[PDB]
Amino acid sequence: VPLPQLRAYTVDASWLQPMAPLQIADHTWQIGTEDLTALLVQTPDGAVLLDGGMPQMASHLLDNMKARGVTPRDLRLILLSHAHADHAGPVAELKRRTGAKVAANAESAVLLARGGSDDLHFGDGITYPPANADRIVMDGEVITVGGIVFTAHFMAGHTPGSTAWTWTDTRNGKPVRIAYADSLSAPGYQLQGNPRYPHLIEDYRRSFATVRALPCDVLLTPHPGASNWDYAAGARAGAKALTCKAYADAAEQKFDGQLAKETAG
Amino acid sequence: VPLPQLRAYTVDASWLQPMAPLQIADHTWQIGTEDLTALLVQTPDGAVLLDGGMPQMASHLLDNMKARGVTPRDLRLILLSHAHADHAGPVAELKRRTGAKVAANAESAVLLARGGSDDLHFGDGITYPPANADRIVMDGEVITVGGIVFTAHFMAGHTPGSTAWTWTDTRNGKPVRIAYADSLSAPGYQLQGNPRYPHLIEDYRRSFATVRALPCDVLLTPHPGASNWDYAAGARAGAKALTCKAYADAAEQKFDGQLAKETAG
Amino acid sequence: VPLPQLRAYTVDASWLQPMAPLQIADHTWQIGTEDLTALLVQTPDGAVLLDGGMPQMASHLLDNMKARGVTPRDLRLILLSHAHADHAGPVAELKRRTGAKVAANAESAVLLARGGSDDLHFGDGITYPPANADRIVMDGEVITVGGIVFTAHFMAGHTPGSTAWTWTDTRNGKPVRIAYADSLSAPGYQLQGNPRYPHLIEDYRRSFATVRALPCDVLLTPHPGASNWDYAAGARAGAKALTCKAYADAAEQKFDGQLAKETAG
Amino acid sequence: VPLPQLRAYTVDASWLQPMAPLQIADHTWQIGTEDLTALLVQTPDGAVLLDGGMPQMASHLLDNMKARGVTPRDLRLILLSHAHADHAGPVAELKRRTGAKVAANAESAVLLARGGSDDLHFGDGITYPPANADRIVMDGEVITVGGIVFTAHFMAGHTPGSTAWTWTDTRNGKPVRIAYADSLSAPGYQLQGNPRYPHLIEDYRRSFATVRALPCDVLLTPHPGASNWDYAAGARAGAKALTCKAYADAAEQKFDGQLAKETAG
Ligand SMILES: CO[C@@](NC(=O)Cc1cccs1)(C(=O)O)[C@@H]1N=C(C(=O)O)[C@@H](COC(N)=O)CS1
Ligand SMILES: CO[C@@](NC(=O)Cc1cccs1)(C(=O)O)[C@@H]1N=C(C(=O)O)[C@@H](COC(N)=O)CS1
Ligand SMILES: CO[C@@](NC(=O)Cc1cccs1)(C(=O)O)[C@@H]1N=C(C(=O)O)[C@@H](COC(N)=O)CS1
Ligand SMILES: CO[C@@](NC(=O)Cc1cccs1)(C(=O)O)[C@@H]1N=C(C(=O)O)[C@@H](COC(N)=O)CS1
Ligand SMILES: [Zn+2]
Ligand SMILES: [Zn+2]
Ligand SMILES: [Zn+2]
Ligand SMILES: [Zn+2]
Ligand SMILES: [Zn+2]
Ligand SMILES: [Zn+2]
Ligand SMILES: [Zn+2]
Ligand SMILES: [Zn+2]
Repeated sequence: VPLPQLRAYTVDASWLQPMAPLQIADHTWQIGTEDLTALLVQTPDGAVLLDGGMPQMASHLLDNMKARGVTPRDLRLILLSHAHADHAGPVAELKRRTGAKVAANAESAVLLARGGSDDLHFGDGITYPPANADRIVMDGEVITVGGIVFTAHFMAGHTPGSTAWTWTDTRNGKPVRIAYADSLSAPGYQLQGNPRYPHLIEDYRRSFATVRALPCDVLLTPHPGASNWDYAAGARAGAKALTCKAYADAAEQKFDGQLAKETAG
Repeated sequence: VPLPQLRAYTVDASWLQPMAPLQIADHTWQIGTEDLTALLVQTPDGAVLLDGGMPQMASHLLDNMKARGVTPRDLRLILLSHAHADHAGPVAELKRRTGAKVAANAESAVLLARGGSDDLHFGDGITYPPANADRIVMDGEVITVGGIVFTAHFMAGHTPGSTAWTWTDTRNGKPVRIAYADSLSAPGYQLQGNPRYPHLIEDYRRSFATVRALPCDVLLTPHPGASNWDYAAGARAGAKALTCKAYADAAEQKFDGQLAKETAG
Repeated sequence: VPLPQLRAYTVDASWLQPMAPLQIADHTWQIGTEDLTALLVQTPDGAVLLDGGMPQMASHLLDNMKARGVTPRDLRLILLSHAHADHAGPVAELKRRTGAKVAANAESAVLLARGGSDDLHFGDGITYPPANADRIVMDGEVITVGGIVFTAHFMAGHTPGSTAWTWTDTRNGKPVRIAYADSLSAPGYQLQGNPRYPHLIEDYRRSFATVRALPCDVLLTPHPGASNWDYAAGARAGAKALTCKAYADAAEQKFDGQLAKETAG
Repeated sequence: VPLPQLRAYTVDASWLQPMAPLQIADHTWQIGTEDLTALLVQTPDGAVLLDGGMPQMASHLLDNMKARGVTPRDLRLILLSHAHADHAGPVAELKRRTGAKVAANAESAVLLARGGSDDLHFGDGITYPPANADRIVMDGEVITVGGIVFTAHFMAGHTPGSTAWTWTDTRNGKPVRIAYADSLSAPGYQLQGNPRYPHLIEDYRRSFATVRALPCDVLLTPHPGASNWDYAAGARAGAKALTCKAYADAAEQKFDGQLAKETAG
C-alpha cells in the first residue's frame, strides 16, 4: 500500500470564476473572481491591491488591472486580510511580475514566508508559494498611498495575523468609509484547549468587538458571501450587504454554536 | 565634512564582565555576565538557554555550559525575552556552534531575522547578527524539555514581541516557580501617538498586569538590576530580589512619570 | 469557464511505496521508498540523512530511523542532492520533528527557502513546504559527523544547486567510497538559449566530468533507477548498479540526444 | 577583565565624503562618495542603482537621486557588485524608502540576507542591516530596464557571489560599453586550503579571465582607486582609468604575490 498522493487544494468553481472589474466606490474596485475578493484601490500615486485570492488568479488580476489602466509598474502595495492560500495565493507571483511590495503584520508575514505551511489548524494541507513582506505593520498603523489612508485593525482568530483594513473613498461626492474585514470563521478548528493557540477563544471574542466598532459605511469580506455581497449581481451586488455589526453578530452566534458542539463532541 | 563613522553599540563594562555559573535552583543557572542574564536550564534530555546577552558573549556562554557538563550537542533550545542586541546578540553564532534551535513569537522572530535593524525606536542604531526562528510560539503556549515545562506569556511593550517565560524547578526538595520576566522599560521611546506603535501605551498597561499575575516564587530579569538581583553577591545574589508585583508596580510608576514628562516635553 | 483547479504533484506509486531499511554499508542505509532514495548514515555522534523524498514521507522516515535506533534527537544533519519536491519534500517537517539542521549550498538553500516555487523550468508546478538552511557549504567543503567525512561536489545542471555527496564507510572490514550523485536529467528543459539559465549546457558538461571523477566504489542516486539500483531486490538490490563513469556517460549521451531533438523542434 | 566592546566598522574619511553626481555617460552617473562607487542609471522607465556604498550613505544617495530627477518611486532596481558592508550597506534602508527591488545571484542573496554576518573570511566583524533579494539571477542572465540591458558576469573570489555588471550606454552619439567589475582583492584572506572556500584559488583564476574578456570601453570598480578613477578630479576623473585587461592583470600579479607570501608565512 503506497503512501497517499498529495491532494491539491481544490475549491468551488465560483471561487475561480473570473469577473470583470466591479466598482465599489470612486477609486475602489473588486477585480477578483465571483466568490473571492481582490480589491484594487487606484490613486494618482499608484495602485493598492488588498488580497489576490487563489494562486492561479495572478494573470487574471493583472488583466483586470490593465483594464483599469494600472500597469505592473503602477501596482505599489499589496495588503492582506490573512495569509491563507485562498486570499494570499498569488502574492509571490504578483511581486515577481509587478512593482508591488507587501505590508503585513508579523504574524501574517511569518505565515506568508512559509507559504501557509505548518498552519496552526490545517498543517501542510493548504500551502502556496511563499513570499516575503517588505514592511511590518503594527495594530492601528496607517499606510498612505496617493492620499488614501489605510488603517490596520488586528482581528486575530481565523489566523493569528488576521487584519481588517479600513479606508475612506468617495461615492458620488460623498465620503464612504470602507471596511475590508477579515474572515471570522473557525472551520473545523479545535477552539478549546488548543495547544497551538491557547488564547484562541479570547482572541475571537476581542475580534468580534473590533469588527463591531470599525468605521463601516460599506463592509467587504474576503469571501463575499460572508457579508452578503453577490459580485455576480451587477448594480445590486452590494444591495444586501451586512453592516459590520451584523457581520460580527452573525459570526459570534456561529462561533458560540461551534463551541457548544465542540463541548458535546 | 564626511558622513559620520558607524558607531558601535558600546555598553557598561559590567554588562561584559564574565562570571562563573551561579545556581538559581536545582536545574537553573545564571551563566552570563555580572549585569546581563543568560539562564541555562539543565534537563536529562538536553539544555535550554534563555537569552545570551551581547554578541561577543558566545564563547563565554559555551565555556560556562561546558563547566556545567553541557556540550554543544546538548544545547537543544534557545528562548528569548526580547530580540535586542544585548539579550539575543549571540543567538546566530550559538546556532552555528551548537545543536540549539530557537523558539520565539512572531514579533520576536521577525526582529531577530533582521538582526534588530529597523527597530521601532532605535532604527539601525543597535543591530546584531540575524538569526532564524525554528518554531513560532503563541501566547500561553508551552514547550517541554526533559520534563521542565516552559510557558510563554506575551508582555508586549519594550518590544512588540517581549515575552515572560515561566517554569517550575525545585529548590531543596520543594517546587519553585521561576518567572523570567522581560524588560518593562521604554528608554527614550516616544510613548504617545507613535506612528510605528500606535497601541504602545495600552500594551504596556496590559503587560504590567501580566507581570503582576505571573506564577512567581523567584523573579529574574534580563537586566538583573531591574529585579534587584546582584549576580556578583554570591550566596545573597537573590536576597534583595523583587516580587513580580513589585517589579510591575515600579515599572508602571516609572512609565507614568515618563508619560507626564513626555507631555511636558 | 473557471480558472483551472490547482493540480497536485502526483507520482508513480513505486515512488511512494514504503520499504524497510536496506543496508548499503556498515553505517549507511536506504530508508526511503522503493523508488526514492533517502540515505541514513549512523554514527556514534548522531545520524545524517541525505534526502527525504516526497513531502508525505516524513513519518515513514521517522519510523525507519526508530527501527535503526535513531530517535528524533539523534538526527543531527540533513544533506540534499537537490531541492525539488521529490527529494527535499519533507525537510521542513523533519526539522520541526527532529534535532536536524540542514546544510546546503547557496543555490539549494534559496530554492529550499521558497519551497521549490519559481523553479527555473517548472515554475510553481512542483512546490513543497519551505525550509531554511542552517549552514551554507561551498564546493569541496567537508562536513564531519561522528568521524564520517562528507564532501560536497557541486554538479550544477538539473538544478543550479545540484550536489554530489561522497563519504567513506566500511563494508566487511574494508573501506567503501560511496558516491551519492545527483540527477543528471533535464526533463522537458529548454537547454539552449534559456534566459533563466544561460550557461545550462556548459554546467551540465562540467557536471558530467565531475561525476566521472568522483571517488566511487558504490554509486547511489536520488532515483535509484538512474544508477540501476533495485531497492526491492533485497540482497542484489545493488548488484547491477552502474559505476559513476557509466552513469555520467549514459547521462551525457541522453543529454546530447535531447540537444539534437531540441534543435529539430 | 570584561569582554571587549563591539568594534565599529570604521573606514577612511574619503570613503564617506559626499560628492555631487558625476556623469560617466549619457544615462550613467556616479552618485556615491569620493572613494566608494554607487552608480545611477536613468532610463525613461525608472532608475537602476548599482551599489550603495556604506550603511550611512542612504540619505546622501537619495539626495543625489533627487538632484538627478529620480524620486523614491522612480528607483526600480538595485544591483550589487558584492554584498559586503562597504558596497551593499544601505540596501535594506533604500528598499524601505524607495520602490526599489534587489536582483542578485544566490550567493550574494544569502550573504545579504544575513547582513554580511558569518563572512567566510571576516566572521561577524563587518556586518550591516540585512535585506532580501526579490529576484535571483544566474550567470549571464540579462535584466532590462527602460531598454538598457544589464548582463551579469559571475566573478567569484572576493566573495562567492561577486559579480561584474555590463551594459551599453551612449556618449556623445556613440555606444559605450560600460563594465562595472567587482573587486578582485583578497584582503587578509587565507587563500590555500581554506576549509570555508576550498576552490578559492581556482575561482580567482577564472575570475581574472572573466574580467579580461568583459565588453569594456569604460571600466568602473566599487573602489574607484582599483581601476584608477579619481572621482574628485572632475573632467578627468576617468582619464587615467585602467582597461579591464590591465585591471585583471594587476589583480592577478598581486594575487600571485600574496600566494607566495602566504606560502612563506
Ligand atoms: C483555507 O481556506 C478555507 N478552507 C477551505 O477552503 C477548505 C477547508 C479546510 C478545512 C475546513 S474547510 C479556511 O480558511 O478555512 C476557506 N476560507 C474560509 C474563510 O473564512 O476565509 C471559510 C469560508 O466559509 C465558507 N463555507 O465559504 C471556509 S473555506
Ligand atoms: C538596546 O538595549 C537598551 N539600550 C541601550 O543599551 C542604550 C540606549 C539606547 C537608547 C536609550 S538607552 C534598551 O533596550 O533600551 C538597554 N536595555 C534596556 C532593557 O530594559 O532591556 C534598558 C535597561 O535599563 C538600565 N538603565 O539598565 C536601557 S539599556
Ligand atoms: C520534479 O521531479 C521530476 N519531475 C517529475 O516528477 C514530473 C515532471 C515534470 C516535467 C517533466 S517530468 C524532475 O526533477 O524532473 C522527477 N525527477 C527527476 C530527477 O532526475 O531527479 C526525473 C527522473 O527520471 C525518471 N523518468 O525517473 C524526472 S521525474
Ligand atoms: C569589508 O571591506 C573591505 N575591508 C575593509 O574595509 C577593512 C579590512 C578588513 C580585513 C582586511 S582590510 C574588504 O572587502 O576587504 C574593503 N574593500 C575592499 C574591496 O576590494 O572591495 C579592499 C579595497 O582595497 C583598498 N586598500 O582600498 C580592502 S578594504
Ligand atoms: Zn482562511
Ligand atoms: Zn478563506
Ligand atoms: Zn531591549
Ligand atoms: Zn536590554
Ligand atoms: Zn529534480
Ligand atoms: Zn527527481
Ligand atoms: Zn568586499
Ligand atoms: Zn570593498
